[PDB]
Amino acid sequence: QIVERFGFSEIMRSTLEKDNTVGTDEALLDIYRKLRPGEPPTKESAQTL
Amino acid sequence: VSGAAAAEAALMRALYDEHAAVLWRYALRLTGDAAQAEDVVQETLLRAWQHPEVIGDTARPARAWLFTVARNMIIDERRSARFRNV
DNA sequence: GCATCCGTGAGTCGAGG
DNA sequence: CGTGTCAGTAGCTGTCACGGATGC
RNA sequence: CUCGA
Repeated sequence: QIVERFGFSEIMRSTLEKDNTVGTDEALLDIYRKLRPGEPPTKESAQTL
Repeated sequence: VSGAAAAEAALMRALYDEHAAVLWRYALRLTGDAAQAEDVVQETLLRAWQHPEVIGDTARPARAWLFTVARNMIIDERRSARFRNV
């Protein structure tokens, strides 16, 4: 669905390609460890904040 | 044996990795001084090590006992010595 | 081997708060 | 003194030129 | 904070 919405631009195709991690429960923990470091990252502790 | 004394050190390092960063945030709101929150965390986990009853039951939340020890430490700081000088 | 980022500097004097 | 169910900053970027150590 | 040259 991301390619469906931002497909008309090549700068967004290069963004999803150069991306490091993929997954709904993966980038949610990636945000958790950069926002609230030092804490155990749970799929629902990041879903909460 | 020597591994029994090292299992106690790996147990303290375990509760550090699950409660220290969350306890620092709690003391940070009650004091507003980050350098003071670090002092409350060290003193709270030091009393956890001195009380094996809190580290015994893992089925019981040790986090709640920490927030209460830190709360009582912060209000004691808020008495006479802070009153005049701060 | 080079783009990044850190740390440095940014008029003088005076009045009352 | 003892402490024990959720219990989680404010604030904020509306500076910039410039040089060189720091770093992928 | 605000003002004077």
